[PDB]
Amino acid sequence: KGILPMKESFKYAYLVLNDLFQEQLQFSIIEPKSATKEVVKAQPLIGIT
Amino acid sequence: QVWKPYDFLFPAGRLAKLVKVFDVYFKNFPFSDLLNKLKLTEGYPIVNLIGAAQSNRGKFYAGLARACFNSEAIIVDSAIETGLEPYVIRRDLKLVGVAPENCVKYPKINSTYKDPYELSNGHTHLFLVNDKDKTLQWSQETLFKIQLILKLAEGKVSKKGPRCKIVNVLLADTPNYLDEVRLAVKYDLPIIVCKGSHICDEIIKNSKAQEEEKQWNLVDDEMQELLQKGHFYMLDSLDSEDIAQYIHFFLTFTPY
Repeated sequence: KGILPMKESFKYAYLVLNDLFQEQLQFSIIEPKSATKEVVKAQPLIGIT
Repeated sequence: QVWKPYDFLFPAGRLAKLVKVFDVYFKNFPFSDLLNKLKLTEGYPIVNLIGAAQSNRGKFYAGLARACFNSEAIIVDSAIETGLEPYVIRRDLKLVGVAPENCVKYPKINSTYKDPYELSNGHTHLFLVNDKDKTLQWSQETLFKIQLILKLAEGKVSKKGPRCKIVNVLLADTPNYLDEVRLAVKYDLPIIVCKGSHICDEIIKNSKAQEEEKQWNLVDDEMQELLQKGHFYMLDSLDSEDIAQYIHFFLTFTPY
């Protein structure tokens, strides 16, 4: 969302650190954020008779 | 004896360690012996809450407690109810309260009415500070609180290493924040200004405003000078993930 008031230099340093931790330790220092996607699915009009 | 430890049982609550300090102005206070007796001998990351009181920040405190759990950080506050307590209890976090003994009340057993200055269940360690005359007021404990925080972050002198990181979280839900901010700036400690109090909301709003549009109605002139001299970071969010990310960042890295 661009809400973190961070200098770009620190943003790149943090990403490089995260990639290093993900390769070496299989862990991310970045917290996962949820992305909600509206999907349109088909449902049959089963008549509630 | 300048201090005396006790076991303190909260009514319907957890067992805490309570330490009475009989003279807060005692020269060379023996923090090493105190912390050894409490088994607080490792270096811990510290999150210091400045002006913590009861507030509508529920989910924000859940995020703060999560970041403190993942970093093994000790939370330090003013020993009164804040709304952090449920998250601290569930995660077995160390919550350290520092208050003047005369300004806080002991919780009553089966009391239908909670006093806002009652000691809150969830504190694992309580430091009740006194002067010789037992006349200590709020803000007068602040020097002891910061010296305790610095010693908790250093740990045992035999561990040749840098102290653990300390971050201050300015909540300003109480008006008595100024002396603690003055000391935090003096020790070159980072301060996160968190949304949700009138004082913090004014600071955040003025940090985004151009200099000509700055309106200070609640913030004293001394605090305006401290904002220019100290390392202040504005958090314009009450989201649990945003505060967790800020705390985790400042406990791991010093950006200045």
